Amino acid sequence: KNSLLEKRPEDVVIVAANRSAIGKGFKGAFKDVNTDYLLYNFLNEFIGRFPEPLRADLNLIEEVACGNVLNVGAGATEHRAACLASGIPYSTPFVALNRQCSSGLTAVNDIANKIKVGQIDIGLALGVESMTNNYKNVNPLGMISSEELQKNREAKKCLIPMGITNENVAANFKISRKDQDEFAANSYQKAYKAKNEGLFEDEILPIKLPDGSICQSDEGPRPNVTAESLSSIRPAFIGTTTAGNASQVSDGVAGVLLARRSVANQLNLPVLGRYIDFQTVGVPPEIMGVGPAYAIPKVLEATGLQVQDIDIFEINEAFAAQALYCIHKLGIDLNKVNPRGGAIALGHPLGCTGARQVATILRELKKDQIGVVSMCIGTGMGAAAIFIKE
Amino acid sequence: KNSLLEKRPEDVVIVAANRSAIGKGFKGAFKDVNTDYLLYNFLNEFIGRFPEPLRADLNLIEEVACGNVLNVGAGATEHRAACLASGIPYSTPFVALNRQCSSGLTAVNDIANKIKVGQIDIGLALGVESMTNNYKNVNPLGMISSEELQKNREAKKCLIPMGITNENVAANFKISRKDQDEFAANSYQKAYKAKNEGLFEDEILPIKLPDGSICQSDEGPRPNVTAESLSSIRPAFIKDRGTTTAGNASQVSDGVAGVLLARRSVANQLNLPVLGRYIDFQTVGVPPEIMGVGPAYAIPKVLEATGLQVQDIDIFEINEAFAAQALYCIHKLGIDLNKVNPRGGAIALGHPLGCTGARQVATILRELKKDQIGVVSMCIGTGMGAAAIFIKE
Repeated sequence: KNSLLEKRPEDVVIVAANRSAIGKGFKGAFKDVNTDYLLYNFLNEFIGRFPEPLRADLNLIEEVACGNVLNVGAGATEHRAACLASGIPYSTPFVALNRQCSSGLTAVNDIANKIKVGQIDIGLALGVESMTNNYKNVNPLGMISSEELQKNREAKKCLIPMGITNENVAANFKISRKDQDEFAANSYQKAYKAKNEGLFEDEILPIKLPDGSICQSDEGPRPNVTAESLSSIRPAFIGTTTAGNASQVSDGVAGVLLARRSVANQLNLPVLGRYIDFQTVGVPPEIMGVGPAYAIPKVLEATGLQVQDIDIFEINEAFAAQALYCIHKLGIDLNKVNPRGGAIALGHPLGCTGARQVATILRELKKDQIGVVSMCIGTGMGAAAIFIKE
Repeated sequence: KNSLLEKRPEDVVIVAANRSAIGKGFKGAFKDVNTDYLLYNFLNEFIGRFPEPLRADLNLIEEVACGNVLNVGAGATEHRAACLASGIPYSTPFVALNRQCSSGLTAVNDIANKIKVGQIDIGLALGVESMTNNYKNVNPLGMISSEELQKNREAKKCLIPMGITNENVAANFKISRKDQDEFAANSYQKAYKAKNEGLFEDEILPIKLPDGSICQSDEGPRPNVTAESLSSIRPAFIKDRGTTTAGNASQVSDGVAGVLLARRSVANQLNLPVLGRYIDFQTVGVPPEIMGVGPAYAIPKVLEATGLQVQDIDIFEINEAFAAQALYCIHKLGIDLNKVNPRGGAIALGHPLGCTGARQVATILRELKKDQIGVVSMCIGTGMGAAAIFIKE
């Protein structure tokens, strides 16, 4: 702990971290634009809000890693194109990564390890998803081509709809609908509330739409949500899982600029916080929602921290059931989890979430406080990273 | 350099590294099978040959990073599903990466960095591509959606056909059709020899086809090719004035490749054999319009990072996207043709996109003798280059 708290020149620090507002998939803010447009417009704003010495030499950025789940090729061609257009020079390399729901956080881990091994000094981690425009790339009949794989016992599990996996968790550890709806309404309340106080204002960057409008306020949170109001809601997969209690389908983008500390100090770049560690573990795909239950304990153990050492937890709300289970299995103080609201209220744009949670967390922690970002991952995994506010 | 030759416990070593044969696209062995089926079959055999410790506890593998360029989502869902089918437990995580033509080597760098930072002790890097079955996913009109980005001066450079960026290189640096044809036949010459001498039988693992037959020999190196014979081919991208043709460019194909890496100390503790070690990897960006010059810049970057010099390299495996860019890099580097793609390049064996970077490691290993130093490098669509250094053990 105290040693974690010490600042070292080799630390991987966060210089800037921002997100666009999250538009509702299909009918929301970003429905008529794709990931290439989100990313370009987002970077234009992000780069503007970067520190002078950087805006003036984007060549100092040595790698761009961008998480994306639904585009062909995870969007590498169009995203590199968009970074090129925003002014990040051709000389800066680009890599697309897809680790499903955690892609945006996995991008932060990629740039952090590159800085740690000396491969680069400064790098950009991004996350972007347009579920509205790419939801369709996924063949409703599953993405496994082979007959035998399709009939293979293990392989087949990567075919269980995420919703059903959440039904397994609820059923399995007996998770009540009331429990789920209360969690959900609770989520809506804190989001709406934090949204109204402008708590997101620092983190959000506006994106003007082609047709001139401008999106800068999260679309999902509403005021007045309650457990019984959510109780009207029908089951969406089979069934305690309903639209009211699952993350909303959305569109968004987010980014985190990272550097070694001694380098940022040399360039005199402001440091908002630092990355401490990241770990991933696989879990049975049929109950993928329990990923954080195993990933959180892994990263705490690797860093020698305990739950009670964490001030804030940003555990993605893929669905109420899964979130509940993890909070509960680990013994986390409810009031510490997603205190400005979660994906149930805010929305879950697949590849963007991991980085988006990083932008969120930094405004929720005070100086010297420690936070964890974690999420379950389709196909059976969990990821968790720890950060310290500077 | 004698320093580099010194074996440290924290070194990232290569325990196993192999590839499937490379199928010609649309017409080849793998034509009716997808990346899921290839990776499954290939893992069934690569794992089959792992040391005793690992096969009995595949949980020792703490990460699988798989490079892929054309599948939706870079194939994460279906490749994780194939790893599962193969016996790698649900507990081992999986990540898909797309760094275009260098995806398979980028996957090596990813696993190496994780082991270097203590995040894992043993990881598997894969590279897989069924261009026959996913070529269809790329829209011929371009993958950039926004009209605004489509007319952007820098963004549109990501829509110039690879074959045309090659014409840009050939013309900008006056590299003759004859020269391109020179380099290419030779390349064809080497794979042939090497295919016949049995020199890939080592690295190659056989794939069982649904029909029951078994693919296990590389479909691309053509019998008795020769230069002037190539000279009869028509330009492929620019009518009657271009120099790139189907004879001097990589062949479209399908293939899968894997490299199991571990920290030296853990390999020693579990008694895993070491084929050689990874020393470093660097990537750089170059103008997308002439993306083929990538190795020319990335090679110098990794040599420098490791304190080596071109002269210190015994074998260079520089991907042959096209003869013109390949000739340019080798020459801009002053490298001796004799040390390049000794058993033949991509012009002859195929460039199954996502698989190549890993494929090349399986190849370069069998080509270096104990203690020799190798470099793996490639130009990358959308303007980049990557290069890594390996040491045979």
